[PDB]
This record gives sequence, structure tokens and C-alpha cells, in this order.
Amino acid sequence: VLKIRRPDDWHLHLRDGDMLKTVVPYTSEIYGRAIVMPNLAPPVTTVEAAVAYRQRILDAVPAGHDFTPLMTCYLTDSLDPNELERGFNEGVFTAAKLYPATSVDAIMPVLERMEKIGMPLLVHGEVTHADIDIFDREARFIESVMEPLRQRLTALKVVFEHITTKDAADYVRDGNERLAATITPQHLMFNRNHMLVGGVRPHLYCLPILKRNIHQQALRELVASGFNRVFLGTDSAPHARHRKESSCGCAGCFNAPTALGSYATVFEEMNALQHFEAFCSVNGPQFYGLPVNDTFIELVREEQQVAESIALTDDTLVPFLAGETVRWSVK
Amino acid sequence: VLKIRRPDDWHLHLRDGDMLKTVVPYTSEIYGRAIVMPNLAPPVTTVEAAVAYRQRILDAVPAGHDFTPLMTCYLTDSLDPNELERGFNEGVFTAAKLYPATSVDAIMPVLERMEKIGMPLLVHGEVTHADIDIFDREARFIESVMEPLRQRLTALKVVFEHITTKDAADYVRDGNERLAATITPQHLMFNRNHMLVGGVRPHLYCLPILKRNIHQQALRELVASGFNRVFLGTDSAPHARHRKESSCGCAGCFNAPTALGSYATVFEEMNALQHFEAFCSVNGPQFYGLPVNDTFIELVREEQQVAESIALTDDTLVPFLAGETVRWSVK
Ligand SMILES: [Zn+2]
Ligand SMILES: [Zn+2]
Ligand SMILES: [Zn+2]
Ligand SMILES: [Zn+2]
Repeated sequence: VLKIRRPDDWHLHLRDGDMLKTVVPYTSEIYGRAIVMPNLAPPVTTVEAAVAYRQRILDAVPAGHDFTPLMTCYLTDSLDPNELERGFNEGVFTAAKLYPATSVDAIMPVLERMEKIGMPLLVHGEVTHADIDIFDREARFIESVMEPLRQRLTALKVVFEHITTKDAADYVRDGNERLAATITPQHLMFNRNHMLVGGVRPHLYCLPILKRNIHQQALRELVASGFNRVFLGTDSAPHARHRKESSCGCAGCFNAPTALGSYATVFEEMNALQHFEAFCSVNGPQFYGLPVNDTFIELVREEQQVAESIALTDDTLVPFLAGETVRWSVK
Repeated sequence: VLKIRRPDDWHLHLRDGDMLKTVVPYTSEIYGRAIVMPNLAPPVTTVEAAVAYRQRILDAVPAGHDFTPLMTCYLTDSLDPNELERGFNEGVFTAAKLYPATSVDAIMPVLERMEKIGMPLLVHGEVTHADIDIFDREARFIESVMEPLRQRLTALKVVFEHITTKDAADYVRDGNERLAATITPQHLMFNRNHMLVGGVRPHLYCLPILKRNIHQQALRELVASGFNRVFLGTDSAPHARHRKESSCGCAGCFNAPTALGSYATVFEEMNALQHFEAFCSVNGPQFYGLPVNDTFIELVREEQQVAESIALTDDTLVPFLAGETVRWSVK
């Protein structure tokens, strides 16, 4: 039996409208807080929009779930640094998120303000040029964007989100107290062979794409080492079935329902359960300057079955590890 | 306008039962002959079974289509060399096919007989061990299986089927008159980015898996060079939709309907239309010791539209390039 401080999810997608209403409870039932990514359509780029989104999230949180969404701002070339800093000072924005659609060299005033106020920058670290092989895009981001940025803004706190490579694992392990990373359950559990051998498995397709085994092993080693600037972020990224099992399936695993148990299994596999609690419930709060939760949950060794699908308004949501049997249940 | 000798398809899957009935006409309408792979359930491992399968194929060939299936034997550890040689001498088996499920070291008497009678060996050249990354399996086959085999049986004719790597392209370009290869349209047209960037595309999933761009370029260069021991083989490998767009999609592109036009486009792209006819209609017959066809077709520059699906008994067959617009039409 595993007793841990209630965890938090440092990287989550809740979407919006009815999907939001469906997926929130799976997070709010387990985690005390989550970093709520801003990539809606349209994205959350203003305080008012984040206020509104947070209330839509709260409206959707079941009664008796003690859950706080930590909001983020989608960095754009038009964002006024003053808007960002106001959201940060007012407790609206916990962090700001940089996606490849936005160029660092276009938003230097915003980044400089984040540095000055101590707001963390969350990075989806890929260079997305068509002439870069998909498996190389994360490595390429390190040398071409991440390092020069961190050299220019030396006080800036950066979370390298959902790292998937030895390149990134080494970079993070070897960097300073201002650099951290999150790791999903899928990038610990699997490598590209799992996605592509004996069939193509769209429910294991996500970005950054699963990499070769050597990379999975590097990630597993980093968590299992006790390194305390890596922490739980699921990157739970739900899409409807017709949208994962199609001629052009979307990237993202709906893993909120199973993630915690999956990380427990990985830590057990690596003979590193002593580091499981810090990963889920300590290392994140430490990097972000927030308190650790003071309620507790337990994982008990108990065969569960994962739902084959979950309903939405129309068609279905096919969870990560759908139909499969997992090892831990949340008490 | 392109006028060519009627082509042949040196690598095809026709399946069986109703699927056979649906897919044959798309081949028989265009090609004079095809190498019909033996991987049925159960596989074609006896003359009697190949006789029967060939008649099931012929039963399904529309009236006025001048099409001859060239049958192959699925090599197994239990196959009597005498059965094989009888099929070859009687015109039943044109060639025998080695899949990774069968080990070379188990069938040395059979291979030795093929060498002696001059029967070509067709190889699906991958090592399928779980501890070998999917992208490395073809390269690994060259050093661990192909080279030692060709060193042991120096008179043996071998077609390295559906080659997908520079490793294989170089190996074949640099080998002797007893070594040849086939190349699919998809491995010329695309690289792994096409399968995995901006979405996962199960209809581009096939074995051997699409490789990095450097490999696609090597293949394109080999065909465009005029090297005359590469030839058309589509590896048309149909599956039903529910089986390509599922939680675990099958490997194989149903490309019979579009392949010829797709190769024409590739050769035009590479400023190598002078080599297009030999590829489709000369180089194969030459390697196999068979006559070239003496009827002709034409490809005319004409926007066609590819069917979104094709019906079967139940559910549908989603062709390669389904719904898309292609450049050539067969006159
Ligand atoms: Zn991301
Ligand atoms: Zn994300
Ligand atoms: Zn094959
Ligand atoms: Zn094949």
C-alpha cells in the first residue's frame, strides 16, 4: 500500500464546453491542483479570459472535490507585458506557456517581465519546421532556442514540459535550480516500438512523439534517481474517438484517469518507490514556490479495469489504456 | 502523354474469399502479370493450394482482362524441396517467399534446391526481435541474414522486396546480377514525417515502416538513376477500414488503384521519365527470365479523384490516397 500526500498535475489540458464538463472530474477527484494549459480555440491570452475559463472549470468541479486550477497564459506576439504581470500579481496566471507557433525573438519584453517578477515559463520545446525529422525536433529546440534563451535571461525559471529524450534529460539533469521538467506516464512506460510494432496505436500517439528505447530509459533513470526538478505532469490531452481513430488521428493521450497508477508502476519497476511521493506531490510545489498539500491518498495494489470508452454529448472518449487492466487503485 | 508497355506488379497481396473478389479487378485491369504473395491464412505452402488459389484468382478476373497471376510458395520448415521444385518445373510457383517467421538456418535444403533450379527467392528483409527498434530492423537484416545467405548460396537469385532504406539501396546498387529489389510507391512518395507530423496517418502505415527522409531520397535516386535491377512492386496490401482506423491499425496500403500514376509522378519529379517504362515493364521480366508484355497502355495528364472508400460484403476498403486528387489517368 502506498500512502502519499495528495498529488498535483503540473501539466493538463481541460479543453472547454462539454468536454471540459466530462474530463474535469477525473482530475479533481485525485489532484489538489493542476497547471491548466491555455491552448483553447481561441487561446487564453488575457486575464479576463483566464478568469472566465477558471470559473468554467470550477463550475464543472464536483461537490466535495478540493481542486484548484492554476491558470496559464498563452504567449502571443500581441500580449502586453503589463497584462501578464497583472494576472500574475492577482493570482490569475501561475505561469505562461510558450508553444512553437510563437517565436521567442518576438516576445522579449514579455519574457523579460516574467524574469523580473519571477513568473515561470513553461516550454513545449520543439522546432516544427517541415524539414526537421519529427524525432529530432526536441533535440533541435535545445540548441537553437532553449540554451540561447536561458543564456539571455539567466534569472528566468523554465519548465521544459513533457521531455521525451536523453538530450533533454541530460540538459535538465545538468542545468541549474532555475530549470525543471515534467514527464508524462506514457514517455516512461513506452517507446516508439509500442506505438508502431504489430500495428499502429493512435492512442499512444502524442506530442512530443514517443522516441527510441534509449530515450525512454534515460527518462526512467532520471525519475528513479531522486533528481528533484522533475515532477508529475500528465499532459492529459483528450480528443473524441472519431478524432483519434481516423485517417488523421490527433496527438494526445487522455490519461487523467490512469496516470497516477501508471507512475506508481514505473517507480516500482525501477526499485525507486522512495522517490514516488516527491515526484507526485513535493518537487512541483517546491519549484513553483507553493505549499505541499496536506491531505493524503493511498494507492492499493488492486487490479482495476479501464473503461473501453467514456461518453460525450456525441461519439466517445477513449481513455489511455482503454479496456486494459491496471495495477493500482486510488483509495 | 506517357505510352508504356503494359506493366507488371512484382509484389502484390490479393487476399482471398470476398476481398480477393473485390481487389483483383484493380490489378487485372492494368497489369499483365503479378507476383502474388502467399501469406494467406493459412499460407500457400503446397502446389495444390497454389493451383487452387490461382484458379480462385482467375475466377475473379473480369472478362477481357489479360492477366496472369504468378504464384509464390510461403517457405516453412516443413516444406519438402521436392514439392517446391515440382511446382517450379510445372509452372505453378514462379518464386518462393521468405518471411521473418521462417528461419534461413531451418530451410537450407529448400534454399539449396532453389539455387540449383534457378528459382528466385523473394525476401521480406527484417529482423523482428522485440529488442530491435522498428526503424533499424531492415538494416539489421542485411548484415545478420542477407549477406551470410548470399555468401553461402552464391548462385541464388534474390529479390529484396519493398526496400525502404539507403542501407538496402546501397546494398542492392552495389551487389551483383543475382540481386534485385522492388520499391513501392509510398516509400518513394513519403517519409516518416508524412505518417506522423500533424496527425497519425494509418493509411501510410505499412511494413517496412516509412523511414527518415534521407532514406526516401536514396530510394528516389536509385530509381531515377536507371539502375535496372529495381522494378515495380506495389506491395498492395488491403485491409478493411475497421482494421486500418482502429486502436491497433493493420500494416499495409491498398495502393493497386493508384500506384502506377504515383510512380509516374515520382519519375517526373526526378527528371527521369526516360527510365519510367523500364521500371514498370522491362527490368522485372529481365530479372525473372520472362518476356516483356507486347500490349501498351498510356498515362495521360488528367486530374483524377480517388474513391473515399470501396465497398466490401461488410464495412469498407479505404484506398491509398482516398479522397485525394491524383495527376495521371490510365488510358
Ligand atoms: Zn506540449
Ligand atoms: Zn500539453
Ligand atoms: Zn513484406
Ligand atoms: Zn508484401
